[PDB]
Amino acid sequence: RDSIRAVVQTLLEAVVLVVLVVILFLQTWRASIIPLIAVPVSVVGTFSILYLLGFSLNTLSLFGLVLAIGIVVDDAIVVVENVERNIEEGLAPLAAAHQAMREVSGPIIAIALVLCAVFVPMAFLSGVTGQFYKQFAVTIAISTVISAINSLTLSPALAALLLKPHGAKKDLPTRLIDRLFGWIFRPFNRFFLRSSNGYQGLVSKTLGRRGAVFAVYLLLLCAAGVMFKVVPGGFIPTQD
Amino acid sequence: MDFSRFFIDRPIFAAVLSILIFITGLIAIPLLPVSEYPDVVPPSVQVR
Amino acid sequence: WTDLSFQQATQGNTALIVFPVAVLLAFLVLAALYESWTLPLAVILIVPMTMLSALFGVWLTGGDNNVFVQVGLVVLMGLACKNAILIVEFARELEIQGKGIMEAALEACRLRLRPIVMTSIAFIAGTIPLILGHGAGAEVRGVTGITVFSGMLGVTLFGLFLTPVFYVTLRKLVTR
Ligand SMILES: CCCCCCCCCCCCO[C@@H]1O[C@H](CO)[C@@H](O[C@H]2O[C@H](CO)[C@@H](O)[C@H](O)[C@H]2O)[C@H](O)[C@H]1O
Ligand SMILES: CCCCCCCCCCCCO[C@@H]1O[C@H](CO)[C@@H](O[C@H]2O[C@H](CO)[C@@H](O)[C@H](O)[C@H]2O)[C@H](O)[C@H]1O
Repeated sequence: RDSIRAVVQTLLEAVVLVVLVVILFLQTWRASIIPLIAVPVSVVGTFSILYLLGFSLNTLSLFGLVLAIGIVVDDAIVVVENVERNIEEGLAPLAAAHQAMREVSGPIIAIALVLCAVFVPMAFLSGVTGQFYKQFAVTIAISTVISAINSLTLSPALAALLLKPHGAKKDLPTRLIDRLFGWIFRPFNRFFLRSSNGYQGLVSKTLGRRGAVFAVYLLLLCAAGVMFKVVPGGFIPTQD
Repeated sequence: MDFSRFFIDRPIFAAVLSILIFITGLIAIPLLPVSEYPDVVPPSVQVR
Repeated sequence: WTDLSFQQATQGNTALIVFPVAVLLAFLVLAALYESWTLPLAVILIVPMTMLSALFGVWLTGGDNNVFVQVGLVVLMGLACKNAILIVEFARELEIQGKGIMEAALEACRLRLRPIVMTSIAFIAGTIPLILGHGAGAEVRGVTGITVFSGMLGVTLFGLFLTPVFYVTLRKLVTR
């Protein structure tokens, strides 16, 4: 029961937070709509396939659902970051969506395929540990596939219709957010610009001293191995 | 031939496809039961 | 032996043919997307970096690598995978548009900077509710949450910094 409520609580949380984030970056009521639709119909849609493969709701499968809502959001954000960045570079919202999906569409099916390549084989592990991994893996993988289908069909279209050209006019909604929450808009948009600029400076210098980057990655992966084998192993943790 | 047109201009894709097929077969072989003949012996029940 | 001890004593370790089969499988898919046998290593080679980072959270706490934090680790390194894949494909496509390799990687990082940070800050804002609250199963939710924090930090930092370095390094030894 608790797990069930978790999977719903987080979901609403995952909605709320994500919409906040988009209005902070793609500052319009237009865009905020579409992950609010995207991330529920994905996770809920998961259940359907979860039924067809004979699974059940349980602590572990619902845990996997709670983990998967995150990649679902991530797909929604990338889609509409790209579409509103198109609008920013000065394209009509429909042509904006066209260029955006030409840019990331085949990618998205590729990443769904590699995510399946890493997640589906987890369902064929051995030992009751493996039977727990199986619930986790199947739930996450089918959520990935459904979220990819959503990110390729509904989110870009809804961006095309919902969003209008930039500037246009801060409409009734947009004027409300503009006046009410312009409190803290500008300082950190411009701080974001400065932090961006610092970021390409840092990479431009690190791309010169690539040998040192290799030298730290080396022995950082050695620390990763020693830590993989000093942090306690993996079995079911006892609970109250 | 547009199928083949796509593939000849992307040879690494073609290699990847053939390798995927080969890999799935290679992991399938140890999983398969080794018998003589397919299962044709008809099952029987004894009553004593 | 009896019970789960007996099951351990008789079970095999299929992970030794599940982890590699996964890895190269992903590699194969990436090889098809990039049309390169080497460009996939820009993504793959950065994912063990986030693992340690996520794992470091447990070392921060002193917990264990139970099955829940294991699946959380795999999930966050999948997120790192997707970030690296998108920036690497953006850099390669920029190169196909006539730009040099280093400016292409630079500008690809530039374009993709915003989505990565907004996704990550959304998560790390959702992480604070995952160290307190109300409900049962507290051990599970915690041991996931602290890692999720440290691992998302690692995901962003090491994607946005290693993947451009890895991309330019890998692409310098194939153009002759
Ligand atoms: C692109 C999308 C990716 C989809 C590809 C999915 C790939 C799946 C392959 C996973 C790796 C293969 O891993 C394989 O797991 C099976 C489980 O049946 C193990 O098999 C083990 O359990 C089975 C089932 O009880 C027994 O019959 C067998 O004798 C035993 O070895 C194999 O020893 C191992 O070779
Ligand atoms: C005993 C074998 C059993 C397993 C069989 C599995 C099938 C094997 C097929 C894969 C064959 C090798 O795959 C092949 O590799 C070459 C060499 O890197 C790639 O070629 C690549 O590098 C060459 C340089 O030599 C470039 O000129 C070319 O543009 C580029 O695509 C081909 O695009 C790919 O098709």
